[PDB]
Amino acid sequence: TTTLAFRFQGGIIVAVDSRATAGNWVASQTVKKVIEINPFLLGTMAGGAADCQFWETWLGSQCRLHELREKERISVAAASKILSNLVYQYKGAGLSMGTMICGYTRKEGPTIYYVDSDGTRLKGDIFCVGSGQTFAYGVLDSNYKWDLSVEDALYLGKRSILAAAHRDAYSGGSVNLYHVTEDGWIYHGNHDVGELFWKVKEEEGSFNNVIG
Amino acid sequence: QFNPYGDNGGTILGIAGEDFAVLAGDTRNITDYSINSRYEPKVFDCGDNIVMSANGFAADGDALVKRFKNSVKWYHFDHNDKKLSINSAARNIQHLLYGKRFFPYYVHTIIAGLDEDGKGAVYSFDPVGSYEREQCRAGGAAASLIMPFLDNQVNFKNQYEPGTNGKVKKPLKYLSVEEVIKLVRDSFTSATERHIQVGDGLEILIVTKDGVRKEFYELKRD
Amino acid sequence: DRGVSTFSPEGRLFQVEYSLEAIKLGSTAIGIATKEGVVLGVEKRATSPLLESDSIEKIVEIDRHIGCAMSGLTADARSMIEHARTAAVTHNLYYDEDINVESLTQSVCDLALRFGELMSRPFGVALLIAGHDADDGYQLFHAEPSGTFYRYNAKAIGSGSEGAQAELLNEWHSSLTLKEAELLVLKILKQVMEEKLDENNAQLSCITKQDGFKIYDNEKTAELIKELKEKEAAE
Amino acid sequence: TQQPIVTGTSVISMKYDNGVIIAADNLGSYGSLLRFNGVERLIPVGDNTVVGISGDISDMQHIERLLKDLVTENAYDNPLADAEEALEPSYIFEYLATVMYQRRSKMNPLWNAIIVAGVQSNGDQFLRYVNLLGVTYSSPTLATGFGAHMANPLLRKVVDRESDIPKTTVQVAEEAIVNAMRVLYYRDARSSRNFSLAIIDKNTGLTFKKNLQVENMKWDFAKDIKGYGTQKI
Amino acid sequence: NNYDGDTVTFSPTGRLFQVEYALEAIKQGSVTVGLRSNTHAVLVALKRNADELSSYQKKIIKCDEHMGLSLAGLAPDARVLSNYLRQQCNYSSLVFNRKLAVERAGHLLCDKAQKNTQSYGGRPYGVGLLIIGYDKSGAHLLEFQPSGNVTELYGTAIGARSQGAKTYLERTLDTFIKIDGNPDELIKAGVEAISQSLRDESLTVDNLSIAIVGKDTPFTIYDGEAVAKYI
Amino acid sequence: GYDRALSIFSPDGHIFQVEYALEAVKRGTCAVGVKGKNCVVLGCERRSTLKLQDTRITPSKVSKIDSHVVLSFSGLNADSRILIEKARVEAQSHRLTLEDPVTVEYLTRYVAGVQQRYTQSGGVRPFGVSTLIAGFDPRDDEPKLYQTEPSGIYSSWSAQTIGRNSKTVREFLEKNYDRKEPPATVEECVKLTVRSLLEVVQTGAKNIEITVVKPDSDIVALSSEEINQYVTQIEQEKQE
Amino acid sequence: MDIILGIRVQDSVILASSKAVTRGISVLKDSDDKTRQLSPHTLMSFAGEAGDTVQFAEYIQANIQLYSIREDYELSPQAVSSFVRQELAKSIRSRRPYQVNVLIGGYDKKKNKPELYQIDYLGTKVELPYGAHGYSGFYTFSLLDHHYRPDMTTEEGLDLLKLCVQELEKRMPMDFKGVIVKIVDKDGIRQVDDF
Amino acid sequence: SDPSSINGGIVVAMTGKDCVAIACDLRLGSQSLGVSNKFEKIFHYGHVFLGITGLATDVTTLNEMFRYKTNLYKLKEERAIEPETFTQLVSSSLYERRFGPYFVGPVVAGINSKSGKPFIAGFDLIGCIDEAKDFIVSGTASDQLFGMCESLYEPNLEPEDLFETISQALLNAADRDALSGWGAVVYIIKKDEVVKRYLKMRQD
Amino acid sequence: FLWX
Amino acid sequence: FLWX
Amino acid sequence: GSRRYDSRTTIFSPEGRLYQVEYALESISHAGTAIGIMASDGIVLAAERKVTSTLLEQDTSTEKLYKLNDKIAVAVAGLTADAEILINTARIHAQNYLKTYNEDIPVEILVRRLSDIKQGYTQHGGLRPFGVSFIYAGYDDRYGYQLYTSNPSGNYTGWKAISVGANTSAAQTLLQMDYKDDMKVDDAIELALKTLSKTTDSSALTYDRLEFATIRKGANDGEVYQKIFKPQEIKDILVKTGIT
Ligand SMILES: [Mg+2]
Ligand SMILES: [Mg+2]
Ligand SMILES: [Mg+2]
Repeated sequence: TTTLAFRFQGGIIVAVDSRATAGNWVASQTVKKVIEINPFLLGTMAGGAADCQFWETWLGSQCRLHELREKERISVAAASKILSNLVYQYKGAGLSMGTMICGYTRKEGPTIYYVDSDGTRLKGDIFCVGSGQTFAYGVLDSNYKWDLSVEDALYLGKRSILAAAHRDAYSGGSVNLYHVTEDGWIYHGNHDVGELFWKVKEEEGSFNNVIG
Repeated sequence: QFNPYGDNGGTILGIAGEDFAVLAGDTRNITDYSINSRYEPKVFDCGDNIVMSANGFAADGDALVKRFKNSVKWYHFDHNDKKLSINSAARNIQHLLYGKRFFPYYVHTIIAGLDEDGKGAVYSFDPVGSYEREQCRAGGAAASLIMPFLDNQVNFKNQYEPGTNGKVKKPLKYLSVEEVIKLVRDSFTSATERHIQVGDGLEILIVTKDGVRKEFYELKRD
Repeated sequence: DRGVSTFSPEGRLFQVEYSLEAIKLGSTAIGIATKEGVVLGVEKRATSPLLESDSIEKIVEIDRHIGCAMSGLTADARSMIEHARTAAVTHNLYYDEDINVESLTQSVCDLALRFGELMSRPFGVALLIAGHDADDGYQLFHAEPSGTFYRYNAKAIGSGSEGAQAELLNEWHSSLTLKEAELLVLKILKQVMEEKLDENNAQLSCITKQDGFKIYDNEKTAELIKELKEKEAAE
Repeated sequence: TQQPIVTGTSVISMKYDNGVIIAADNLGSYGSLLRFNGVERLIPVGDNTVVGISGDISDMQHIERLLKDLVTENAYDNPLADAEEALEPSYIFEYLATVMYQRRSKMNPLWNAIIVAGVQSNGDQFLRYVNLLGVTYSSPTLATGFGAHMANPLLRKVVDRESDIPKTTVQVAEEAIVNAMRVLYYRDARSSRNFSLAIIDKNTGLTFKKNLQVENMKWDFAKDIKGYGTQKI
Repeated sequence: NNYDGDTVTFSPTGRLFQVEYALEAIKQGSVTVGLRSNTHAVLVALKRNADELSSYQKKIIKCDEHMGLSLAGLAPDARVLSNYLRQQCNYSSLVFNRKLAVERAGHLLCDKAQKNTQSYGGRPYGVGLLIIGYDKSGAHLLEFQPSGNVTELYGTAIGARSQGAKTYLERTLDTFIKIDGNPDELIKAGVEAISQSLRDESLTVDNLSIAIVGKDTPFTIYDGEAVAKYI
Repeated sequence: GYDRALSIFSPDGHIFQVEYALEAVKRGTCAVGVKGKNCVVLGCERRSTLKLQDTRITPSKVSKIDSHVVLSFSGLNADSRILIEKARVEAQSHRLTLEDPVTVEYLTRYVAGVQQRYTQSGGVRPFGVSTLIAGFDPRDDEPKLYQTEPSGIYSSWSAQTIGRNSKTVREFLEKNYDRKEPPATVEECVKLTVRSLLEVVQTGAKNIEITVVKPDSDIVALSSEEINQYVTQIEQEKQE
Repeated sequence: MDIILGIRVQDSVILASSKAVTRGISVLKDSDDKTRQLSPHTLMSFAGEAGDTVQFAEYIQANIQLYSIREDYELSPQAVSSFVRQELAKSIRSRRPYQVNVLIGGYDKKKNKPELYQIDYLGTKVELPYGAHGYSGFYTFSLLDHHYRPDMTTEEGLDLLKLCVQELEKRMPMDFKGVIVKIVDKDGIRQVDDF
Repeated sequence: SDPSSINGGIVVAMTGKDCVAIACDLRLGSQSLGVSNKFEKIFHYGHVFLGITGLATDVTTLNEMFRYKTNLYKLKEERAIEPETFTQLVSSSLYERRFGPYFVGPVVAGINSKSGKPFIAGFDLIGCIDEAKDFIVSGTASDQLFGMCESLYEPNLEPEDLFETISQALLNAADRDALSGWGAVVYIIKKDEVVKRYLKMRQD
Repeated sequence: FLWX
Repeated sequence: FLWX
Repeated sequence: GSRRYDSRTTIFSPEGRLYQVEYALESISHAGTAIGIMASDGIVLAAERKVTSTLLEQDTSTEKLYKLNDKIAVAVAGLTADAEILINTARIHAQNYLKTYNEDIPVEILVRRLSDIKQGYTQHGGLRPFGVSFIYAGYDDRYGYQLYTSNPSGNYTGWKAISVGANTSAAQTLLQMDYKDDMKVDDAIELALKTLSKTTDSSALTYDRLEFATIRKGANDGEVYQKIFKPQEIKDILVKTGIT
């Protein structure tokens, strides 16, 4: 898998692939690796499909109980720490999760938290998680600036997944785009790599390694 | 040392139409190179227009189907005979499967039926409860043989409109119950030829708003 | 003394019958169910004028589709609400759907009798559980510490309940609009309340399929109180 | 986690038009040592069911006690214990099937393969298999151990599918079973000549046959086998 | 008097007053009637409302496809005992692939109620139950009392003014027992029976609750417009 | 374990053990809370039948739960220590999981929850304690004053008093406190608090404790001389 | 996690901690602060197993903060180190031990003395003039043996620390993305922003 | 990963005429890396001295544990614990953890205040008592110490002579072990005075 | 076991 | 440990 | 059941008092008087033994004054057996703190924990409270010399001079009369004995009926010494002040 989330002037951009594998067998190319916990909170999935899907759905329940009890939307910090404290209780049992908790609140602003199953919890501006993270980093880091427009940021996020989708054997299918603002998350569509690659190759003039 | 798991072979296949869904499975049960039964059904009517199959290790398969059937019964008791929606069933099965995350059910689970809009639905699960709604899913021993054929014939993958220079894709469309059963029968005859654990018989359970109908077809017995 | 789970010669549980006396001493709470929604209204009853009345929370959200009003020893309700909220969210996690208002009420009522020699005494609080589901539409339930619950078209609980219930008997019909129900709760509250009714000592809420459960602002309730008084003078 | 010590070999069985036949040799092996020669591995439950057990004999003797206890418990506060509320083969099987799977799931299995042969109250033939893994299957013919490899092929020539059951008589079916037991004596190194056979018929009821022997054996052709290739004397 | 403090104390005449007070809660409860033929068993229950704004307390609970009861007294206790029956019926199915005998159902309720009458701290169940079912020995009707006494009957009634219906069924015994392969006629006999226990009030559409189980009939409950046929 | 239901209902619908716990609060030394425009002040009575005390080491009546929240009480001193300890632990536990200090409302709701649990738990009597919990929410300048009582009910107060002769000082605050215009400054808020205690106390010597809480964890306790200046000023204005 | 250094000088303790957080063949972050303030005059740096490090650090921080509120009093650096050691000493014979190594730099206000404590995951405590954890020690200890003097100023201590970081950047295989430096003295804890 | 030889170190105890001596090195390392040259392995609870070699976390833990136990002993008995009694307490405490032991080689030394008899004892890791007239050795250079003590030692040495014998025994043993040395401490213990000397030894 |  |  | 025989030790009176705490205090009021006096350079603990017999072994006896650690002592008033339970708990709590922090326990922390144990017996468990009052005399490097008292209620307070047990009303009036803040230990010793001498129910105060202890910094340079007085030392101090 390949998931990236980065912070910029216009908020947060979240891009994921859609490929699920069982070894060298491609199980599915139509998997939702982004979970919509609430209108201002997004969760990304990498590693074990069952582990990520089960516990990030459970995280959504805990965030709902927080706003019922406290009459206030949970902070990205608190939400990320509920998940990180949960997986830490299971440390050594063999959970497999690479996770990014992305969202906006008034007190925090736009925030991204990396949370993995060996209990690591990191705040940061850029994260790439999954088998194809290094391929995504390569394109993202070399083109990243804070002053990117919402249009350019969305494209770079999309192009960084495509880059990994191409080179990483265990990444591909389609790109799912999200943009997180002060007003909440906005879905920017599903993009099949089948059509997106040739469209990008032609328009951008990149991917000269491939027989055109 | 005692190995609690075994492989009972066989293969299953779920396809979703517009106003129907099919869940098919071969009736062969095996261990190693021996045939246990030529007719041992593993596609079950669970009530509320949900059909379910848990292919792989038959013991874990039967245990799961038994537990879900029981889950449906108690849903009726606890919620004033309310009909369990296919999406609600799917989430319930995730919790059943993931409950044994550290001693898993060694099965690939597929359920079929109608969603709350009356449209055909298929849900497929890994052994520890990761699940996803699809138009199309093959499961079990011959999944690797059947699935790429379904990609080509159901979802029309890699097929382009003739003379469009491979620019316009073949358009997606719902298949008739007649056209779907043709693909199921051809999927299973093909699987039977090239996989030793598949054959004997094919049992299809078709789900419409009218209820659950069955169809049976012979397969090669070698 | 005597056992907590003892039967009286008449065949009632002493501790359950004594908790019902506690609920009669509690502040008034009124619920009215219509085809446009369910209205919940309560008497706040501040013990002193220094007490900030907006901190009196006697109407409570369980889920987006289920609200709750309370009367009696309101401290006892905190764990009942906590259970209801967990039940509602837990059901959504297991079944990917909203939980039936009746199933939620039944879950709360299972706590009621889990007392003896489990907790030491029954709850000293009655709940009006109002909600909506796709199956049975708009519903109002009265949950007692006996573990029994009835569905009601309208129901009053607390000190002014027997007087208010007799009033609700005459006024309620199956064609009440939400706006008519709002005024009816305000009207009957003003009748049975000791102090004069205003937006600071009385609170309105409602649950509608579209907007879910909403506690009304003091500004919104004040306009309905002013609308109510004008309509009563108008004939 | 066990290892079987004293073991019983193949249990073989098939359906016929009116009922079921089941058979199993009377040997308790101790590895390669043929230790015990008086072991009954067919255990009748009431007058309508026989449970054939292969694998560990200590675990078999435990299952004997469970079935014996099940009959006692069923009779408690049951005026119809010998009529409408008598134990069915389907009840006895499902109980064992539950136990076998619970034990495997606790990583402490009953090291057995079990075939429950019987006739239901409505006259239907019951034949179903369960083993140490809790795996269950039904078939016109069922066999455990070497029986699955050598008996089934011979029994399936008689009853190949469901439609062949009404066409198969108890004479034909019993003959096929007795032939299969002989083949198993030729080719199974942990089998004995002595065996028990049980017929559960919907008309004549339970017929239990003890101290049967494999006979009409072909050995004469052995005299003409000299060396392994080139030897003539 | 001095011997009604708890269930663990006998009176000088050998009575358990706490059990007798629990029995009293049933008499205060709303009337419910049970009766059976050879093919079908029927429950008829008069439901009670708090007032005209309230719903009518549901008296009939399903336990399995082939079994269910009606209640009179503490409804929460009926929920506990019905839930226990559902589990015992369900255990019989999963483990033995066997529908639980209506007689065993009774024996299990009897033994559960008894344990609450011999131990300090606990209290007797404050509800009576009428269990109907169709098993391998045909139709059955049971009367459960929270003393632990379970009784198999052709017909009976429990609750307030139950003596009226019980006298009627005692007269009608020979007639209604032979209503075989006719659901509607057996229900009519049950509805006519419960009518003998009415005072001032009559059977309305949201007042009457009927349940039936039989040879080719799963346990099914009829409420609202479905029972309008029988008024 | 000891199981007895000590807190139970009486025929008239009262829980006497909860009502007798309130009588213990009524016996306790007076405690008053007054919240101004940009501060809360906690005043506390100290009975003067105890001379030869060591005021350095004697437990102070006002306790810090966190750096931004304080808790005063009236009733059984030994009982108060158990509530304060639990609250202080819950304050650190909240910082550890939510990465944010407790709100005054949340800390109050917790303490009130603990008091409630002891009114329907077997083998335990209710807390013979009512609390005033005051402070400022993180990154907030709105003053917060809450009251809890043995029953477990809690609520927000513009100003409130608890303990012995609390009805007299509540009478005073009810006519002297304006909702429309709370004490604008720290001096005004402290003076109104001291005035309210001087209706009940006896002498304004070592009988009055005053603690001032301000936004962003700014809590300080006034000394004898500082408080004595307010007592001297109020008495001179009174003679009119 | 990897590099954590500590130098006790005349009037202060200086803790340097690497900023790199590496997992696999990816440096995920280059600005990580591997330290928690336990009390106003006590700082603890930590390095070891992923998850365990922060979980242990924050758990200690919560307990010291609780003590500070309860007694309205700051625990001595000696007292805090003894508490932390006992927690690790318990941990090592647990089902799953904390694999966390720590330095505790503190200023004792009663003694008017800086104190540096080096505690490994076994619960092995030592007071040192200078300490290090992991491979860092194999370079820094011999360097500090030579250049360190006990009467140095904070500015001299920082120059001595620069000499350690330069040697590590030259000879260490892995890129640890520089260090965050913090000074503990009579006035409390402050961070050097330009290093 | 051998707990007894990670940190390294040695203790030796000897008996003289109306006196006992106990001595230890000062090294604490992590295998090859020397970490501390101040880590003392000899503690005392009243007039009873305890040396502990082995895993340093257990050396610290046991010191804290025996301080705890001797403190409660003194409050209840209203007298200081004697060497013979303390020896039994150490043995009990170690064997309490029989199937999860402290990786230590403790050595008790002291003079009985009542009888005036010099007493020394050694223990294994599971708590077995090794009582000796002459000397006890413990640590990573125990072989070396056994060789030095067995040759150098003679009975009824005067405190000043006993000091030279135990000091030369420790120093020469420590110089033939990689994980021992880095400084040494010698306690000379008479009936009612105790002298503590730091030795000058090679620092490699 | 599905991977991501 | 020790042995005899 | 057993409900019939339950005293209900942990309930409120209608007035809001704890019956069993009040009655335990009534019990302690008949116990031998114990006095604590805190001076600027030490603390005195004095205690009157309960009506002594002439054949009681006086030298190897401990009724009133117990040692908790090297820096803290207590004077007891009430059931000796009850006190010894709480003392053994206190002694352990002190060693637990030393083991954890490698520092001697501050006096107030030890007093709070012992007082918290007593509080427990008044709120839950359905057991009788400990019929014991303590006078804690101790020193730590934070507050220096400290006197406390705890009682069955689990309430504790700090004092300059205090009495517990019999005739506290009379004793507290005499202490309040003759105490002052700049007092020395030797003066406090004299006050303690003069107070017991007047408030005693006996004919005349003698050495055999007294337990006496001082916590001075009278050791050599910045360290605290506990002195539990021997019979002969009490006899000498009683003659020196001129009571016998
Ligand atoms: Mg084939
Ligand atoms: Mg170390
Ligand atoms: Mg060297």
